[PDB]
Amino acid sequence: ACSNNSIAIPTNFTISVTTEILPVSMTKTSVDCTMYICGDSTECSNLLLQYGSFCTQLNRALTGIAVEQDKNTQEVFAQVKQIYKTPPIKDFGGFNFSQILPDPSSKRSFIEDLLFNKVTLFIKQYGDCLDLICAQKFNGLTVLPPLLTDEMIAQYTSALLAGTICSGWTFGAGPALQIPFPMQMAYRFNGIGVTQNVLYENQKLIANQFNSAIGKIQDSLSSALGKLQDVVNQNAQALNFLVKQLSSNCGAISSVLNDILSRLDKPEAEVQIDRLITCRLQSLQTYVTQQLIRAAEIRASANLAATKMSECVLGQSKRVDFCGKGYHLMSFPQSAPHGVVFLHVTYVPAQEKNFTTAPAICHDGKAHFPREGVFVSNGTHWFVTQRNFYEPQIITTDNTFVSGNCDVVIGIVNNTVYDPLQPELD
Amino acid sequence: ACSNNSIAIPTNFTISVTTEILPVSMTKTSVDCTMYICGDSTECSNLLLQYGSFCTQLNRALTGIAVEQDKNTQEVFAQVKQIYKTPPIKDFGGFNFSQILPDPSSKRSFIEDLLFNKVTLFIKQYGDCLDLICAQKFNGLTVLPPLLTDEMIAQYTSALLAGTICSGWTFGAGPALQIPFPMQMAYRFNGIGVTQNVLYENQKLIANQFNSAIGKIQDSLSSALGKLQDVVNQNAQALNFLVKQLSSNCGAISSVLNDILSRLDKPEAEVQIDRLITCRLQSLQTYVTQQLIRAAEIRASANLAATKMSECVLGQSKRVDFCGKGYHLMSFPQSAPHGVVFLHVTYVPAQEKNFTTAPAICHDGKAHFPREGVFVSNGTHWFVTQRNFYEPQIITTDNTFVSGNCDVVIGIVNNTVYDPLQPELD
Amino acid sequence: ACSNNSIAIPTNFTISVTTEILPVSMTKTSVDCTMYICGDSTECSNLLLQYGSFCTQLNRALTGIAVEQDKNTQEVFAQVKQIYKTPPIKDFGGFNFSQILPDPSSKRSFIEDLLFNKVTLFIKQYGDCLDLICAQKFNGLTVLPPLLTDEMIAQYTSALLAGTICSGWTFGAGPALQIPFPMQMAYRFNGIGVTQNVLYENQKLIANQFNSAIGKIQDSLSSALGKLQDVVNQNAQALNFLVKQLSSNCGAISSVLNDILSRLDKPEAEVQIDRLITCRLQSLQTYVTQQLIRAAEIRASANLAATKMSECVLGQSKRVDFCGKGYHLMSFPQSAPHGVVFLHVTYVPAQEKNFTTAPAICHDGKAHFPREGVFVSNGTHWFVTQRNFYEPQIITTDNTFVSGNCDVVIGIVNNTVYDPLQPELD
Ligand SMILES: *[C@@H]1O[C@H](CO)[C@@H](O[C@@H]2O[C@H](CO)[C@@H](O)[C@H](O)[C@H]2NC(C)=O)[C@H](O)[C@H]1NC(C)=O
Ligand SMILES: *[C@@H]1O[C@H](CO)[C@@H](O[C@@H]2O[C@H](CO)[C@@H](O)[C@H](O)[C@H]2NC(C)=O)[C@H](O)[C@H]1NC(C)=O
Ligand SMILES: *[C@@H]1O[C@H](CO)[C@@H](O[C@@H]2O[C@H](CO)[C@@H](O)[C@H](O)[C@H]2NC(C)=O)[C@H](O)[C@H]1NC(C)=O
Ligand SMILES: *[C@@H]1O[C@H](CO)[C@@H](O[C@@H]2O[C@H](CO)[C@@H](O)[C@H](O)[C@H]2NC(C)=O)[C@H](O)[C@H]1NC(C)=O
Ligand SMILES: *[C@@H]1O[C@H](CO)[C@@H](O[C@@H]2O[C@H](CO)[C@@H](O)[C@H](O)[C@H]2NC(C)=O)[C@H](O)[C@H]1NC(C)=O
Ligand SMILES: *[C@@H]1O[C@H](CO)[C@@H](O[C@@H]2O[C@H](CO)[C@@H](O)[C@H](O)[C@H]2NC(C)=O)[C@H](O)[C@H]1NC(C)=O
Ligand SMILES: *[C@@H]1O[C@H](CO)[C@@H](O[C@@H]2O[C@H](CO)[C@@H](O)[C@H](O)[C@H]2NC(C)=O)[C@H](O)[C@H]1NC(C)=O
Ligand SMILES: *[C@@H]1O[C@H](CO)[C@@H](O[C@@H]2O[C@H](CO)[C@@H](O)[C@H](O)[C@H]2NC(C)=O)[C@H](O)[C@H]1NC(C)=O
Ligand SMILES: *[C@@H]1O[C@H](CO)[C@@H](O[C@@H]2O[C@H](CO)[C@@H](O)[C@H](O)[C@H]2NC(C)=O)[C@H](O)[C@H]1NC(C)=O
Ligand SMILES: *[C@@H]1O[C@H](CO)[C@@H](O)[C@H](O)[C@H]1NC(C)=O
Ligand SMILES: *[C@@H]1O[C@H](CO)[C@@H](O)[C@H](O)[C@H]1NC(C)=O
Ligand SMILES: *[C@@H]1O[C@H](CO)[C@@H](O)[C@H](O)[C@H]1NC(C)=O
Ligand SMILES: *[C@@H]1O[C@H](CO)[C@@H](O)[C@H](O)[C@H]1NC(C)=O
Ligand SMILES: *[C@@H]1O[C@H](CO)[C@@H](O)[C@H](O)[C@H]1NC(C)=O
Ligand SMILES: *[C@@H]1O[C@H](CO)[C@@H](O)[C@H](O)[C@H]1NC(C)=O
Ligand SMILES: *[C@@H]1O[C@H](CO)[C@@H](O)[C@H](O)[C@H]1NC(C)=O
Ligand SMILES: *[C@@H]1O[C@H](CO)[C@@H](O)[C@H](O)[C@H]1NC(C)=O
Ligand SMILES: *[C@@H]1O[C@H](CO)[C@@H](O)[C@H](O)[C@H]1NC(C)=O
Repeated sequence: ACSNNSIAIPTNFTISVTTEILPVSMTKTSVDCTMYICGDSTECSNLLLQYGSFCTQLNRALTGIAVEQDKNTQEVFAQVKQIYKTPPIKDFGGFNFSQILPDPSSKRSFIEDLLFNKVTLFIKQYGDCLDLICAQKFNGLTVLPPLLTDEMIAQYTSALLAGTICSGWTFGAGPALQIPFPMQMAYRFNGIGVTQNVLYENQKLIANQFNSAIGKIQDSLSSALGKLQDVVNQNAQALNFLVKQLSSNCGAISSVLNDILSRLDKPEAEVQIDRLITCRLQSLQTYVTQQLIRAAEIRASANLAATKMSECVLGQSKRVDFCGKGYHLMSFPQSAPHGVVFLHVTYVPAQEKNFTTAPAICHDGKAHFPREGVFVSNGTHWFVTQRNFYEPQIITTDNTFVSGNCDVVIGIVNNTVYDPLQPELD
Repeated sequence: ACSNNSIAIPTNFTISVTTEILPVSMTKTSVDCTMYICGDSTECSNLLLQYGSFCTQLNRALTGIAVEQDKNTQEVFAQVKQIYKTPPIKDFGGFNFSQILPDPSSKRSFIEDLLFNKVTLFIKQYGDCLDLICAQKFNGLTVLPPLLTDEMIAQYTSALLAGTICSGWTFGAGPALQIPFPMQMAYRFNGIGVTQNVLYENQKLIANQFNSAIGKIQDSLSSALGKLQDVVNQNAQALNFLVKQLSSNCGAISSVLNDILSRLDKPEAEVQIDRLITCRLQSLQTYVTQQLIRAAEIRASANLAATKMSECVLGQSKRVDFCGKGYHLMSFPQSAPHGVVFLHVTYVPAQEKNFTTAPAICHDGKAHFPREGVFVSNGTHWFVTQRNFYEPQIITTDNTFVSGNCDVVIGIVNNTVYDPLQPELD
Repeated sequence: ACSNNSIAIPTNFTISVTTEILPVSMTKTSVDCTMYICGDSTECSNLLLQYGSFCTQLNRALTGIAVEQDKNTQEVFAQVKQIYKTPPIKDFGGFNFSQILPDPSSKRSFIEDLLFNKVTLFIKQYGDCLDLICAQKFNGLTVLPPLLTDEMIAQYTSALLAGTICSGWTFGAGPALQIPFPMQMAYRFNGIGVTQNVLYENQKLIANQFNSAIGKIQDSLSSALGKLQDVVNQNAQALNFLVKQLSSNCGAISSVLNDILSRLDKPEAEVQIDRLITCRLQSLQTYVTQQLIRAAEIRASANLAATKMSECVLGQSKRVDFCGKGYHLMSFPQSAPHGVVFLHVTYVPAQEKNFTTAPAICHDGKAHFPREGVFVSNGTHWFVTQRNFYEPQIITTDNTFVSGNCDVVIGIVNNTVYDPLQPELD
């Protein structure tokens, strides 16, 4: 519902913390085309060669993906090359960050430990065999390690957190310039159209709301990571497909191959083998094609995650719903299995009241407009106040400016404007 | 052309409304792999099985697309879960929205009705047969319904429009805070560097320009939707491909299959059938691969559409050419066949004049800089004015600030600065 | 390191120019499916036909890519349809642009000439044969020209540069409004939270830092374009794959085809040919699939490049690290082989000092907060100054506002606030 002469203004607010989860990378894997199709079989390999460079081209396609996975990770996390550490003082004006910062007693935060025990991991079996020996045991299917291990990533997130708390966003665009945390917040409030005194006067309340919100995150995650689990599940499916297809005949007398090389005459075996090669090759092509498309989807997500790091963590965003719902104040990154988790801190208006309003005020024949905020009435008196928080002030010449006259504006009301000068000169 | 001592400033402006069309989704379809390849043929099915899980993997790929289509739609439209309705008063200060709001006498707006009669729709034939019976008649090719029907989508767009008009952007980031429409506009003007008095003084003109612009949209659309039609046409092609390939022999004696099962001996038929299976299977793979790539393109468009909803409709954008050409004021969404249409309202400078300018003014040995706007000369007198609209004001101590001295600045000119105090004390 | 009572403020700054390179398009190519598979062979063509419309569908897929390549180019470059030229005066207040502007004595800039001699170019051989004759010589593989030639692109970049220098960003959102360059910069400084006097007082230094930075770009590029070279290299690989596969037997007696048509009996040749057709067809499908995926990657890059043009060149960005590291002032586009190069001009804080700070000042029982900037102490006196550049000013009633009282704020310090009125009345 709405009207043409009344406005609603929040008289209170709350602080909310929301969680956004993005995938960044996937397990780096590859397939040895020849070993997969022709498992330690000289005759098969000789028959595979006549088909040209199919295996070379497919090996290249998969290699490109494996490399991309490291590129994605470093672009998201390794944005700041200087490593920063937090002080032992732990005095941020009542703001308790003990749940997001690394625990000295792996050096990860409490929240990160929760995340790393929610994602559930062929790959297990490969890890157990541990590399040529494994490659043979798993029919050409191998698993590659990342360049950046979990510990290295944790160090990057730690540096970002230490930076954000100590020097705000300045370290993300130049030298790290230390500032008291309570002050850092004041400017984040200004950035959302709220004056500084609101923070300083309500600092205790704000710190309490913030600390409570963080505790809620723990309960929310404990009782969420489907987006990251789904990536793992899809990859498990793709690998299971390749393994199962090795048991298919596709018109052959046997998927074994060795039962074709033996028993059958040379040329007879060759026909049956060429058949198996064709079927296994197209099975591999199907796998590769889907991996390329899926990889592209992840790349797009990694690019978004990198963007959010720059705009949500290393600065303050003015883009609606980009860094969480409500008005963006700040963000804190956390590491996660093959991904990144953002904790977005936002300002949300709470309890509003209805006031009578007017576009402009007529004083001495001239129309006065507010420099900022709106004109409102409590039923007997008119006040000027900021839009995002009810804080009524006397309407004075230092709160308004003059333009045109009282005969032009439609929604013009008669009132007085206080002049903070003459009354103390007379 | 340009110079080093002169500036051009707009003395008038116009309001423009532009239309941007994005695809969000495509018809949800799927293919029953076995039915397509082996149409009610026991012998064929038995020969298909030996090829492994190809059909399972392909069915999964297509299913994933069909699901994604609903995900895309709800992300774009279902951003606000609270449904809002407009009042019967229809008083928005002279702004006529009767062409964008739903018509009580399907509950769609006039403009939406135009859009829904411009897109032209295998699919027609399927709709006519209406589900197993149809699946058999169409050789395994089926069509699935959306979770959100056109009526439900219209309700979401209606809620967004009611919200935008009544509470501006506040409902997109918290509680809906009612405000007079004319005032809402004032703040949208501030957001583009234009003062409030410009709107209130020219409210009648602005409303007329706006209303005229909307009427032009009707003529533009009536006399546009190629982006949405192209998506339909591409999908029609892909389905036609699958159907036509069922008439190909690919070396077989016949594409009929039944003419192979009969006449030929058991093993003879089996060879001819295995051939048909291979050709039909690779034809299906070709279709699926292209559908996956095309689907990715749509997803990317849906993500952009969702972003625009949040940044153009539920707020005011500061990104150049993101929400139309010119300075962004506001946007209004409209529904469309498998897509979304945005009407972008922008401010455009009209008629500029040339003025002589100067970086700073020297008064009593000190250099005065403008707090905002520029210093300009009309040939005899110097004035200070805002950049996006010519509105010359007297240069006073309340319009400028002092820094350094007259011997530092290169483009320094001699003039007087009026002090709005002493003249009324003496 | 950080503390709860001290702040660091830059006392100097530098100007940096960084280079960002994006791909926009790739060489437009296509393959004549029939000619590739059946090179001037009637018998082969007749055997190809029985396989249905595979070639038609593949030809369409490749055609779609070739068309997209022109769409990508025009979206990035042809954003402004009006062509602008620079004056012969070349007076921009000490800013030397002679290295980015076109050289009258191809009409390209010095920097562009460097870029166009760094990218290294099957395609060479095709250019040498120069169209049916070539298509036959190269087995159905052809090369298509762009709609926009290098000269036309250079004209678009020239217009953008002339526009940016003469009318700033206004031409990107309406009529081109001339402004002195030195003034244009002043507003770009305001956009990053720095006052105007900083530019005008240090204009000479700033121009020198800028001019030096540009010279560094020449040395950087001369001593970089791997992103663009990689695109070329990948395409060369894809084409080499197709050519090499024409020498594969895939079980055939010969890849020659003519040695199959001859020697062998009609039905014997037909079997061997059907085999070759199947292998060549799947080789072509592999090529096409990878081209579609790669093309999508380029499209995404072109979309980003187009976005940067609008937000970095035709305006000033507030997005962190979107238009280079540091605080964005402006950008200048340069053309490049199948891509675009952006020179990003950014402001970077240099040498900071430590000061003692305080949230608010207590005067006569009331708490005074800064209208802008921070309160700092040099050890004996308190001052108020802007955050991004140390410039200490006397704390006065015109620099602060009053809210609440001295008993509410925690970090409250006792000091005096100067009233710029009474002292000259008494
Ligand atoms: C910051 O928050 C943590 C977590 O709630 C607080 O740690 C708890 O402190 C209580 C009181 O001593 C103990 O009983 C709990 O066992 C502690 N929990 C954990 C996980 O250690 C910490 O005291 C808070 N610090 C401040 C300054 O508020
Ligand atoms: C603004 O809302 C907050 C709640 O977020 C109010 O603070 C609560 O006040 C009640 C008493 O009415 C206490 O029991 C709660 O413990 C307080 N919560 C917190 C986090 O301190 C606050 O009083 C409200 N202020 C106004 C002006 O309404
Ligand atoms: C509107 O606000 C004014 C100012 O606060 C209210 O007037 C004051 O009311 C208090 C009692 O709560 C008196 O002690 C003050 O002396 C009054 N000041 C003046 C100038 O009259 C006024 O009552 C409020 N109106 C409504 C409807 O709440
Ligand atoms: C808002 O715009 C609509 C559409 O132009 C106006 O409706 C027309 O009003 C005239 C005058 O009565 C009729 O002759 C037309 O037939 C109406 N057109 C339609 C489609 O209904 C409407 O009157 C305008 N309302 C206001 C307040 O301006
Ligand atoms: C600004 O431009 C508008 C046009 O958009 C002018 O308004 C028109 O004025 C003519 C008379 O010269 C009328 O016949 C038209 O009907 C008016 N159009 C509208 C929509 O009202 C306006 O006068 C110009 N103002 C200035 C100062 O130049
Ligand atoms: C520049 O603007 C000034 C102020 O409007 C013009 O001076 C006024 O001109 C009007 C006639 O149109 C006189 O009635 C006023 O008394 C003049 N005021 C003053 C202070 O002289 C001035 O003529 C304009 N200059 C040009 C070239 O247009
Ligand atoms: C702008 O920069 C160019 C490039 O450095 C300057 O051109 C050089 O000028 C010197 C001095 O006359 C010559 O010795 C060099 O050979 C010139 N280099 C080139 C490439 O032409 C130009 O003089 C500068 N102009 C201004 C106003 O600073
Ligand atoms: C700010 O930094 C600049 C360097 O970017 C200083 O300018 C240099 O000053 C030295 C003398 O100390 C000269 O030899 C250099 O040639 C100057 N460089 C340039 C480009 O002019 C500047 O003096 C510093 N200003 C302050 C206040 O520290
Ligand atoms: C803090 O700044 C003040 C103001 O500049 C310094 O006081 C001045 O010092 C100069 C000598 O450099 C004297 O000539 C002025 O007369 C002093 N002014 C006043 C009001 O005392 C002060 O010394 C600086 N403090 C520190 C630690 O540098
Ligand atoms: C404001 O007025 C609207 C419309 O009557 C009403 O629905 C809403 O509850 C009112 N809010 C308050 C705080 O009175
Ligand atoms: C507000 O709307 C009412 C009709 O409900 C009308 O009578 C009144 O004049 C309008 N007020 C203004 C300032 O337009
Ligand atoms: C405002 O006061 C003037 C007299 O100075 C009077 O003529 C006018 O009608 C009044 N307007 C209103 C809304 O009371
Ligand atoms: C402003 O000056 C330029 C350059 O001479 C000229 O092209 C333009 O038409 C002039 N505009 C006006 C309104 O005089
Ligand atoms: C403007 O350019 C002219 C040359 O055309 C020059 O003589 C004049 O001094 C310049 N003015 C300023 C303020 O630089
Ligand atoms: C400005 O006035 C001063 C005298 O106060 C004079 O010395 C100076 O040359 C004048 N500057 C100009 C541009 O007229
Ligand atoms: C500021 O203080 C920090 C912490 O002691 C120190 O590391 C830094 O070097 C100091 N900077 C200056 C300019 O004194
Ligand atoms: C700053 O921190 C110190 C502890 O290191 C503390 O004693 C002091 O009171 C704090 N100052 C303020 C304003 O909080
Ligand atoms: C500020 O001055 C008041 C007296 O007006 C005194 O009571 C208070 O303690 C002083 N505060 C500080 C920090 O010196």
